[PDB]
Parts: sequence; structure tokens; C-alpha cells
Amino acid sequence: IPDKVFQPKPEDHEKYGGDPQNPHKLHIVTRIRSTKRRPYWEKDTIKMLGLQKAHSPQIHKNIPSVNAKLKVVKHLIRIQPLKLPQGLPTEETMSSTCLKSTGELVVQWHLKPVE
Amino acid sequence: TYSSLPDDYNCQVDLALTADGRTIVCYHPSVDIPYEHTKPIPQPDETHEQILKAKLEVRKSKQLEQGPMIEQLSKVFYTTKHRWYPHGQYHNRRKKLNPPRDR
Amino acid sequence: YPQGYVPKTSLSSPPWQEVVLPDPVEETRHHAEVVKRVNELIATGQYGRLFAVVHFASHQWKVTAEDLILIENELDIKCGERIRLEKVLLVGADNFTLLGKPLLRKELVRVEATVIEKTESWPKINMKFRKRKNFRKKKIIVNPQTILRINTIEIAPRL
Amino acid sequence: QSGLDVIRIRKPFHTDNPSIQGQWHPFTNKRTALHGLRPRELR
Amino acid sequence: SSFSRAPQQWATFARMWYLLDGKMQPPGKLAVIASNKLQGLNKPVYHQLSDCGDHVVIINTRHIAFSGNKWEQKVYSSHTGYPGGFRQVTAAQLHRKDPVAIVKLAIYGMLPKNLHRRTMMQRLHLFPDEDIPEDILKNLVEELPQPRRVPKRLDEYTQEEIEAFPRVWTP
RNA sequence: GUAAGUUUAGAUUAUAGCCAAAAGAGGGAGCUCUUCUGGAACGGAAAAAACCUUUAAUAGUGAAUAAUUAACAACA
Repeated sequence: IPDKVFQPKPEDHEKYGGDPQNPHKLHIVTRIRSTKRRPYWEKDTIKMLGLQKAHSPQIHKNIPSVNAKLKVVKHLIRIQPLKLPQGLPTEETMSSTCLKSTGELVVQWHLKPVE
Repeated sequence: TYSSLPDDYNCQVDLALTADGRTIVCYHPSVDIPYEHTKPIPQPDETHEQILKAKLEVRKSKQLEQGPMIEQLSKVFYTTKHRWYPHGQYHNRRKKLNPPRDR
Repeated sequence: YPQGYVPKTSLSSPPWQEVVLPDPVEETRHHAEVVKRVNELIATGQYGRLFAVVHFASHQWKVTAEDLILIENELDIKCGERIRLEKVLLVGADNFTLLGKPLLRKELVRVEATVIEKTESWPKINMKFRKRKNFRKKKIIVNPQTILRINTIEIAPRL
Repeated sequence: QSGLDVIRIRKPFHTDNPSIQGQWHPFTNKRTALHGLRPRELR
Repeated sequence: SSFSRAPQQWATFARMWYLLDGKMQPPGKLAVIASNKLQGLNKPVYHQLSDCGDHVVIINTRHIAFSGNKWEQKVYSSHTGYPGGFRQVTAAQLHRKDPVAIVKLAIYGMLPKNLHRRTMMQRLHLFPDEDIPEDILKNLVEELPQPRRVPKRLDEYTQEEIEAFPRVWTP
């Protein structure tokens, strides 16, 4: 596959809402398919990545080695950029953290409807 | 005419969000049929048991044979003759003596 | 006929018919008027039997006076002790009902029930399919159980 | 445990007043006619 | 509410009689509706073992309309069970022999392939013409709107409609 | 990214598939072979060892989803 596939365009950035500068640090990956009937190399990568259970949240760094590994298993995973509206959680708030489906990890859970 | 469904058959439906907006309140007072839209009791001045006996009339050869009797029974209830036929002792004994009944 | 005029026909208009919703300002007045009557109804206690829908464990239980509910698990609560269910989404009255979004406020509705018995489940047979099944490859399931009796359902005019 | 027999329970819920607003019957939601005229009645 | 147990059971489990008009109506669309009414699927508490089917009365079956050329293209096949007992008849021929046969066959095929189908057919009443026994009318509870809206003919069109309709071109 | 690996000593058992799908070679149909890849539902493709969706198995009168036999005459 040509490298142009992984070279983004200005329109692509708008569609996916990703800024070319300050790229997202952490990837959110969940397995949505089975590795049965797949070649051994595909099976090995999934086990190494820890995505044994489907729909299992995993925190991984957006680094070339992880990026290379994720590309191999791209079709079996969903990639979402992590967002920290309130910043990194503190030690005291480590028990109050909650990750939303939108990709935002709130450090304080107030048990109030967003509405 | 705020209600989106007709209120004339079952009950008047009054839909209203609460002031806080946390609750949806439905008020459903029942509606009675108008007097003008009802029929009077039969003015002319017989028990259903008598009618049932009359329907299964005994006319030919005094009591009719089993087949005609089943056919007469089948016609009244719009059922098949197969339903009326009895069953053997084996299954009859198997029937539960004390079936449970709730509500 | 004016420019770009299309008379209504079978294919000019969709099978469905467009409707116009009522204006909001007057509609909001209708909302308050119904609420005011309802608050008086709750205050006047013009209701008898009530039914409430309560979500417990992974199940939703419609509840009424004298109802008996069986929970297929232990609760750790002694028998004869009254307990309050905290998750109620709907409560019904003779001529009116309240619907949570998705739950009502705790102040409006309070529901209490009592634990009657702690029990287990009658044996359940489990047998996996395999060649040469044999008769001794059998397992029984006697998972725990508990019994609850509904005691009271309470509402107040706190609209 | 209670003396109650331990066998399969068909329904986990027991209520003596299942209905509050009335049980549905065919005449429910059926619109009436003036004078209670039955269908096809010329009158 | 507040009714006695037995009367409440009687009313809820009671069977209703329905009237259907087949004039210029496709039997297939009617059959689908008829199956719903006959089987008792029109009730909110429908159950497979509750025998909640309802009586259906169909009239004007002689005047039914078939879309396309189904009159000449649809062939019904039956076998007597003896050698050479294979019979194939077109829809038009079947209607000529019996106006009600086509409607009954379609309903029977649409109905579930179970023992209850035979009982349901007993509850079904098919009349070639508008004539009905009076007692059936007393039994009849409601009539159902025709599934298909009948288009109007040129003569049926009102004079006012003709004036409203514009002349697209001038001859 | 991840947790096994090398050496020393003792010791056997297994060493015959099936079908699908790729790459070749005989060939010209199709076959006949050699090489690589995958499979063994309780779901689906009609019934369907071999194809598709499917990480194990537990009770519950809950919930969101995957594959999923159907599809909509011609002339400038």
C-alpha cells in the first residue's frame, strides 16, 4: 500500500477534527472482531497488544512502534484520540475518574446529568 | 388540542412537562359514552341454556347418532369434528389431578 | 398560475401530510395549568391503588400494594427488615401518572419493602453435548434466592 | 428457609390486584355512533 | 376495572365479527389483513394457545381486482393423487368456475401451516355478493375500510374538477 | 510491544488426515500432483464436518450488537 494513504490532507483533518500540530498522544483501541480463521501473524499481534477481549478499552501511546503495530491490526480495531478537557487526574481524584464514549476522561464525577 | 392522540374513545390525555422539566405528567380521566350514542334496552318483553338446548335439537331417530351429534356440535361452535372425539384411558389417567391456579 | 407553481397531485405531495405544531408560548401556559391541577390532585390525595416501576439488579419490577417479588440472589439483609428501593422510574395513580427522565426525584417518590425469606433455587440440570455422553456427566445449579414483600409507596406534592 | 416447598416457580411475582385502570377488552378504543347504531343499520 | 373475574374473562376472551368488502380490492392485500383478523393478531394480548381468532366476513368477492395480468398469468396447481391427476388452472378460469375459490385459496396459503388453520377457515365467511344473513349482521361488530383506495373513472370525475384541471396544451 | 528462552541429564508418545482458498508444475476440458494459508456453532448461508459472524462457561420473565437468498424491451 502506498504511503500516501497515511499522509493526511487538509480536508481529512477537518473531517476527523485532528490538528496537524500538537498531535494526540494516546490511542483508544477496542477489538470488534474475532481472530479465528486469520493468519498466525495477525493472531500474534492481537495477543501482544492485549486486545484478547472484544470491546476492551486499552491505553496506548501514539509512537511509531505502536503506530506500526496498530497499522497491522487496523481493520480489527477502532482508533479514537484521547481528550483531557480537565487535564491529567490527580492522586486524590484517581478514584473519581470516568472515561466517556466521546473520548473525554473527566477527573471529577459529580453524579449530575449532563442534560 | 395539545394532546397528539384523540381523547374521545378511551380517556382524555393531558400531557405536561413539569416546571423543573425532570418529569412528564399524564392526566387520564376516563370518558363515558354519550347517552345519545347508546342504544336502549330491548323494549319487547328466555335463558341461554334453553337456546343452547334448542340449537342442539333432537329431531331424527330420537337421539341422533354420534357422528351427526358431533357434526351438530361442530356446526354450533364452528369447530372440527376431530376435536369432539374421545381419548383412550392411557392419556386420561395421565392428566394432572391438581393443576395450580394463580390469579 | 405563478412561476414554479405545482398543483397538488398523487406524486406532487408525499403520502404523509405535513402538520403544524402549536405555538410554544401558549403551549407553555398549558404545561403550567396541567401541573397546577396535578399538584392539587396530589395534595388532595385523590388516588387509591398505585403502581410503581422500580429497577432492581438487572431487572425492572412493576410494583403494587401486597406484591411479592423474588430476587434470585442473596441480599445480606435479615428477614423482616424494611428496605427502601432507590431506583423508581414510573409511578401511577387513579387518573394521573409520573414519568422519570429517566428517573424521578428522590423527594417525590419513596418506596419501601421488607425481606421475607432467604432461599435457594430448585436444582437445575446442566449437561454439555459430547460424543459418548455417559450418565455421570451431570451438574446441578442451586443458586441462592431471596423473597421481598412490598410494604408502602409514598408520594408528596413536591412539583 | 421456610417450610414452603422447593420446586420450580412459574411466576416470580404475586399480586392480588394486577389491574388498576381496568383490563383491556375488545370494546376498548372502539368509537361509538349516534343512537348506538350497529354497522350497516339503515334505521 | 372493578368488574367481576368471570365477566372480565368472558369479555377479554370474546370473539369479534368483522365485515370486509372485496369489490375492486386485491385479494392479496385483503388476505394479509384477513389473516391478522382471523388468527386474532389484532388483539394486544394475542397468544398462540389462547384461540383468540375472530370471525371475518368477506363480500363482493366476485368483483375483486388483480394487478397486472395476474388474471391470465397466475395458475393454480392441484393434484388429485391419481396417475395423471395433475391439474393446472389459470386465475381467470378459476374465478369463472367459482368467484370465492380464489379468495379462500389465498387466505388458506397465507394462514399458518398448522392444525389451527382448519378451525380458522370455519370462522371465515365468504360471500360472492353483498347478500348476508341478518343474524350475521347482528353478530358483526365492525366493518373494516377497504385496503386499496379505488381510483375514479373519467365519468366519476366531477364537473368542477374538470374546470379546475388546466389544459396543458391546445389542440 | 511483551515473558519466556539457552544449556545439561532422563524419557517416551505422535510421525496416515478431510475440505476450503492461494502459488506452481504436468494439461488444453477438467483433472493429477508439489508448496503456502484456514477451518471443526449451540448463529447464518434451506437441511449444510471443511464457507461467513463468533474468545471460555454460570443463573436471571434484562440490554446493545455481528454474520445473515435474495435482486429490481433500447436510440439517438
